[PDB]
Amino acid sequence: SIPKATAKRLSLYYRIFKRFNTDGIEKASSKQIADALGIDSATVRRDFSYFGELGRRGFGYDVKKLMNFFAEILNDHSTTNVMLVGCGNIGRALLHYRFHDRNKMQISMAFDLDSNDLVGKTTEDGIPVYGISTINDHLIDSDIETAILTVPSTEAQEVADILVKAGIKGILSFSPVHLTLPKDIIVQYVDLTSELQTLLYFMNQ
Amino acid sequence: SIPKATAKRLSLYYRIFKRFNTDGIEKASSKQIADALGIDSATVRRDFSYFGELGRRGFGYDVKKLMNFFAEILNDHSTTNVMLVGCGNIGRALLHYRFHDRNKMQISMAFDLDSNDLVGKTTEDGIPVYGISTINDHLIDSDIETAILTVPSTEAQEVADILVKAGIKGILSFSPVHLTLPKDIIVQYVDLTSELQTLLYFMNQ
DNA sequence: AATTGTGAAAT
DNA sequence: ATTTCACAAT
DNA sequence: AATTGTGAAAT
DNA sequence: ATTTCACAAT
Ligand SMILES: NC(=O)c1ccc[n+]([C@@H]2O[C@H](COP(=O)([O-])OP(=O)(O)OC[C@H]3O[C@@H](n4cnc5c(N)ncnc54)[C@H](O)[C@@H]3O)[C@@H](O)[C@H]2O)c1
Ligand SMILES: NC(=O)c1ccc[n+]([C@@H]2O[C@H](COP(=O)([O-])OP(=O)(O)OC[C@H]3O[C@@H](n4cnc5c(N)ncnc54)[C@H](O)[C@@H]3O)[C@@H](O)[C@H]2O)c1
Ligand SMILES: [Mg+2]
Ligand SMILES: [Mg+2]
Repeated sequence: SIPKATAKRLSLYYRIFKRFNTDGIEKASSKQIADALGIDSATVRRDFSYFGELGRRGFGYDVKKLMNFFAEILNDHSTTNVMLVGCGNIGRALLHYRFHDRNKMQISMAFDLDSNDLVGKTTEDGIPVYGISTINDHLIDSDIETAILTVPSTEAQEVADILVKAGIKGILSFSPVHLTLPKDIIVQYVDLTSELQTLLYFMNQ
Repeated sequence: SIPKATAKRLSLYYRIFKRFNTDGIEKASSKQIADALGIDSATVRRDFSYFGELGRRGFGYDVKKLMNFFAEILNDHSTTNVMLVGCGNIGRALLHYRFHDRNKMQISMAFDLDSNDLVGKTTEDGIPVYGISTINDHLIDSDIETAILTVPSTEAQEVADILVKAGIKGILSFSPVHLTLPKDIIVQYVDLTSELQTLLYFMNQ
């Protein structure tokens, strides 16, 4: 919430309260939440307590009340449109994933080089693909200010600048390259090679 | 190294020293490394100092000496064979990524349901795909004890147990589901929806 | 009413 | 900065 | 030889 | 537990 460590769990808590809600479970204790998340229960309680007093003593937490509270925190009572740039290996994995079946996000358009064979067409799921040179045109009346960036590493900086210039305010980047961009622009990195190589480091200790 | 925070950066440092080495840069200061990584230089120095005294005062760090030192720490003077289970959206993104062009890892085989149409064939890059029921057979003389797990969430636990039973010691899992497995088995999670939704949380604060 | 919310300690 | 302990409050 | 390695403080 | 300060050592 305030604390970065807690803010990184919010999405994990929301999923769990949703899963309980689907499974017909109406109450959950912080021990049950801790165990489904693989963390300690004291962190769940300290996490929730930044948002006020959400449980009751001796009972636990009302699953629906918490599912809905977290949806509000996560802005999941409104729809967020995202774009994806770079329709290549990971690009396409994401494009075909129905984010919107579980949360109120969706990739509503994608971009690639103007010469890509997918430009001018749609995804099997109806997501239109356009040339990167037209980004300014399509960004009008999309409500998009968030980009998924899945272009080659050597092009990440150059394409990040195009996105920012064109109005993008937040980037999830799969390139392992620190983007130099103004500090108001939020950048979250996913680094798959580093994740795999770090797994191997832990296995060898 | 000892400290978890530092161990999670090792892979990031290795890449940077490799990149410098490719770019013909022979020396690097902790400020230059900090700036390419987007962190503070005091953490770079404190990070490196867990491994001893790797630089020299007034100079910085010898890029080749550090590239090679990190390759040793990361076990990158030997080849690690990985398997991938679940040849679906993210599965395939990974299968087509040449991990071995940059590090000494490779996905040397994959698995899917026995009825999948890819079973019995190879990847465009020569990676053979087999039925999950044959996992014990193929795990013989592969040197594989690491799995990438990219099956649906509802099947993650059931397939994680098959992998462990069959000899797998480390799992990188893309399912957002805490796997319950013995504590000697190292599990690293990647959670793409939570990463995207957390980006959006940061953008709205 | 069996489990929360939170100071204080530990890391 | 973050986790975990530990217990009076309900 | 301009920058490291590290106690001490801050978080 | 982790980061960042800040400075004597080279
Ligand atoms: N695929 C993986 O599993 C994997 C693994 C580790 C890291 N990564 C990283 O993720 C990034 C992308 O990976 P990938 O394998 O999907 O790469 P890819 O080459 O398969 O996809 C890149 C896409 O971006 C497009 N592109 C290039 N320049 C562009 C531009 N100026 N504007 C718009 N689009 C442009 C390309 O045409 C291509 O479709 C890389 O930084 C890579 O290092 C991917
Ligand atoms: N694709 C994405 O961008 C994305 C985004 C967010 C989360 N995820 C998560 O990653 C996981 C996989 O995603 P996906 O979209 O690639 O799913 P997918 O359904 O596209 O792929 C799953 C694959 O696993 C195979 N499979 C099923 N049971 C199996 C078994 N018992 N043994 C071996 N293989 C089996 C399926 O045949 C299929 O090929 C899910 O947990 C999903 O929530 C993916
Ligand atoms: Mg990489
Ligand atoms: Mg998910």
